[PDB]
Order: sequence, then C-alpha cells, then structure tokens
Amino acid sequence: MAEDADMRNELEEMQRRADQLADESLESTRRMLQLVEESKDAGIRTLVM
Amino acid sequence: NSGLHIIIFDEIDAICKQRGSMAGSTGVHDTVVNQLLSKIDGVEQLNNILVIGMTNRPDLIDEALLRPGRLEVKMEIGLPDEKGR
Amino acid sequence: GIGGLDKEFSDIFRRAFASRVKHVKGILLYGPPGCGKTLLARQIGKMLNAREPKVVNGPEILNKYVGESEANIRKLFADAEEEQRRLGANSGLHIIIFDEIHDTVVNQLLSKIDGVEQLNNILVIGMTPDEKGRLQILHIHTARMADVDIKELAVETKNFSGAELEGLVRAAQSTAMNRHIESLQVTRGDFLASLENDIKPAFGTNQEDYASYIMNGIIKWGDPVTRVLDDGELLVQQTKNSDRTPLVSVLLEGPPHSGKTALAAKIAEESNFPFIKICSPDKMIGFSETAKCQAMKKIFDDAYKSQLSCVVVDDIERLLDYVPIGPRFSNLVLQALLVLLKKAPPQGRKLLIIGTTSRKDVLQEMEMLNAFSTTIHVPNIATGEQLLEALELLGNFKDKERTTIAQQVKGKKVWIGIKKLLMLIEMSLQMDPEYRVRKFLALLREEGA
Ligand SMILES: Nc1ncnc2c1ncn2[C@@H]1O[C@H](COP(=O)(O)OP(=O)(O)OP(=O)(O)O)[C@@H](O)[C@H]1O
Repeated sequence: MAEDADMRNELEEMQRRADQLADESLESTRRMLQLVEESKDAGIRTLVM
Repeated sequence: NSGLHIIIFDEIDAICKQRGSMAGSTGVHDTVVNQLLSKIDGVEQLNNILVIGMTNRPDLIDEALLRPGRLEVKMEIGLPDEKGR
Repeated sequence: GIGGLDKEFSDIFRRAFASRVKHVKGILLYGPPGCGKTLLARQIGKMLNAREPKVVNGPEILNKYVGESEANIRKLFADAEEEQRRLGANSGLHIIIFDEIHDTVVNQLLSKIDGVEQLNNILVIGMTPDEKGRLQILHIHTARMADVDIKELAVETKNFSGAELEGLVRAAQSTAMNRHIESLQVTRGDFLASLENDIKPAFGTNQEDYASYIMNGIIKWGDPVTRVLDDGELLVQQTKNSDRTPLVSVLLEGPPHSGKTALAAKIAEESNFPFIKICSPDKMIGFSETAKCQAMKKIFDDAYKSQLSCVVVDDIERLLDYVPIGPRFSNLVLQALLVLLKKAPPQGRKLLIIGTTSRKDVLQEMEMLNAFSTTIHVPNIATGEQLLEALELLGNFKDKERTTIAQQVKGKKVWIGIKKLLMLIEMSLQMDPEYRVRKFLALLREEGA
C-alpha cells in the first residue's frame, strides 16, 4: 500500500425556497405585531371615558 | 424549423467528467452530462439547433461523450503553417 | 436473425432457458463494438417470452440525484418484484436490460437481486459489421434523405462501422452544393472520395503489419532457396497428419544479413493456417524482462486457443538480450522459451514454432538447441554464379554493365548475405553511371570478397 489519501468534498444546499417570497408571510407577521396594540390602547381609554 | 438559434457552450472540460467516475468520490451533481445529453438525443433528437464547444485539452472528455451520435463530429485545429501565419 | 455467433448463441440459450422451461439469477455478456449489440439484446428478450415485457434501461440510469435513482433504479426492479410477490406460483418472468454500465449503487444493485426476498423468477442482462445489417443502416438512415453503389460503402466497412458513419452522408449534400453561396442543377448524390477519409476515426482493430516484415518478396536465386523452403514445408505439412508431435520445434539459422526473418514468414504464409502470429523485438522495445515473457505468453496462449497454428519468433539473440563481451542475458526469458518448446498443447492441438538465429554457437553452449529440433542452415552467397543469377532475377543492372562484373566468375569468392547486397546496389546506382559498377565491386571487395 504505502497509501495516504486525505480528501475533501463539497456541499449540496437543499432548495430552501431560494427566493425572497418568505417576506410576504413575514410581512403578515409584522402587521400582526404592529396593527394589534392600538386596539387595546383605544380600548382601555374608551373604557376610561 | 428555422435553425438560426445557436449557442456557444465553451470549456466543456470543466462541466463534464467523462462519466463522472473521474476524481473518484465526487458529488452526484458534480457532473451532469445526463441532462444535456438526454436533452439533445435522450428525449428526442433536435434538428433546429447547433451546439458549439471549445476545449484546450479534449482528451479528458472524449471517450464518454464524444461517442458517435452524441457528437460524431470531432475536429482539431493545428497551429498555422508558414503561409497560414 | 444473427450474423455469426451461432456456436455462442447455441450454448447461451440452453443453460439459461432449457433449465427453467436454483435457477440462475442473471447473465452478462461482454462484446466488442460494432457487434450489433442492441439487436442481440432485443432478440434474446423476444425469444424468451411472446409478450414477456421487454424493458430497456437508460445509460443515464443514475439521473435525478436529489433523491430518485436510489428509488427509481429500485422501483423498476421493485415493480418486477411486485409482480413476482403478487403471483409466484403460476410462473412469472420479467425482463429488464441495462446497456453500457458509485458508492451507493454497488451495494444496492446487487442487494436488490439477492437481499431479504428470494428475488427469483426474473433476469437482467448487461452488455458492454453485418454488412447486410449495414445495408439496413443505409435503407433506414440513407433512404431517409451516379449514386453510391449499392454495396461499396457497406463493404468498405473495415475502417469504420455504421454506428459512427453518420457524418459525410449528412454532409454528402454539401459535397457539391458548397458553391461558396441561382442554383446549380440538382445533384445526383454523387459519392467521390466520400468513402472513409472525410470522417475516418472509428474502431476496427487493424493490427496487420505482417507484410511489412517482408518488404520484398523473396527471389529464388539458388538451389538453397528451394532447399530451405521445401525442407521446411514438408514439416509444416506433416504436422497436419501428425500424431505424437503436436509441437514441432525448428531452429533455422544463417549468418547475419541473410534474410531468414521474412523467409520464415514466407514459409508460414505459404502453408495457410487459421492463425499466425509473429513475435518481434521491434514490438516490445524498452520492456522489462518479466513483461517480455508475459507478452510471449499472451500471444502464445492465443495460439493455443486456436485448434492449430504455427508461430514465429525472430532474432532471439536480441530477444534474449545477449551480448558477448562478457555474457549477459535475461535468464528467465530464455528458460521460459525453452520450456515452451517442450510444453505440450492441451488435448489435440498442434503447432509449429520456428526460430531465427544469427549465431548458433552461443546457444549451443547454452543447451537450448536440443529443445529445438531438425535445424536448417541458410547459407550466405558462396559464389558469383549465384550472385549473377540473383541480380538477374531482380534486374538492377543492364546486361551490358552487368558484363563488367561478370568478367570475374570465381575471380573472387563471396561470403555475402542478401541484405547488405540489396542495400549496396542502391548506393552503387546512386553514384554516377560510369562508376556505379566500378564501386559495386569495390565494396564487394571491401568486405573481403
Ligand atoms: N531470397 C532472399 N534471401 C534473403 N533475403 C531476402 C531475399 N529476398 C529478399 N530478401 C530480403 O532480406 C531481408 C531480410 O531481413 P531480415 O529481418 O531477415 O534480416 P536478417 O537477414 O534476419 O538480418 P540478420 O540476419 O542480420 O538479423 C528482407 O528485407 C527481404 O526483403
């Protein structure tokens, strides 16, 4: 023998959707963080008045 | 059947290892001959178009893919003779 | 319908099908290119079943790597296994063929055949000119489109095969339409040096070169020529009717520059055998001794597997790597060769091994000569009579100038061999016409008559 082979190889990235399209769902989850609180804001002060 | 539409695919050396057996253990898609091979002759023969190639060192590629019918043509340019130059 | 291969077609169908009509799991064939590989793969499948499914498998089989051929290779068999498991009892045969053959498919593929399930009742076969078949190649491909002959581009096949011949025929239009362009009258399809050389690269295994070893057919200059030849060809004949001498060993020897190498080729060609082969140091140059011996085995076993054939081995003092200055040679090659001469052919076969030797005495000293038998001295020219008759056979010189050298018949006596002479006439002619013959004799004397 007298054999030394030490080797390397390269990676295959699984198609993780591979587009920005993920953002739109992320935009919906923005808005549900965003547009919800003022309901309570005006709710508690509607209840004050 | 207007066949003016052609491409230069250059440096075939890199895209293809003859069957992919070269360089031992390699990625499964480190070489796909099979799609473009299958593309021209595999699903059906295409008579509308012409593919071109450049290789400075052909002998790597030649046995597997230059089998006749995949390409039966093979050509070599030698350097100029005295009047050529 | 199969051109050739009937003895091989005979045995192949019995052992697979005769038994079934443990069963063999699969059979594989190795064949050369141009063998009509695909047609044979079709025929054996057709013969098996009327409508037994003839399934074909692609060269790309391991396509769809994302994660598919590990299934898709498996599924095609699995469907065949599926059909088998569905109804084992009333006899199911499924046919798949994989043409023109790493990590995963090795263990999976073989495993598929014998793993967990018995897996039986299926078979898979892998295979890795017929001038009438080639005529079909015309009438399917050529008919698709002073014409070619019906048969010329089918019998000019040796260099090529139809499986590659698909270029000039496509260009065959261009052969006279390339007007650097109104239209020249439509063509006939004319074929003119459109035979092989336009696109010549192909596989046909030429390997001849036998004629080259003999550049000139031998000329009969003397009684010795007929002597040597008839004394040798009676041997090659008696082998044909021989018993208790399947091998025959002969050593023929003459001094150097007496052609005996082409001579042996002459005697071997004249008596026509199935097989002939020629062992030439020229071929094996720059080889290790253990490679050289291996070469001799590889040819010599080819000669065995024929029913009977003679072979030649030339110039063996060089084959042996002999040098006088102090003796050195490869010993094992010698001993190998020597044991061949006493090696029998297997059951009935017979052969004539012949060999050429510059110098006898060295080998007589090496006791290789006894293994040889019934040896032959080929002389050099002794006499001017034979000389004049020789160049008379050739006709180099005009009779007039030939007079001049004729002036001496046993004026001197000659030791010359044919090869140096034949080259010597050339330089003699090369010089100016007054002195051509002047110098011919001069050099004949330069070697001491
Ligand atoms: N009648 C003949 N007798 C001898 N030689 C002839 C005769 N006719 C032609 N020849 C020529 O003799 C040449 C012999 O070449 P060969 O290989 O035998 O050399 P050789 O004589 O074995 O050389 P050496 O004997 O010095 O090794 C051939 O090229 C052949 O053309």
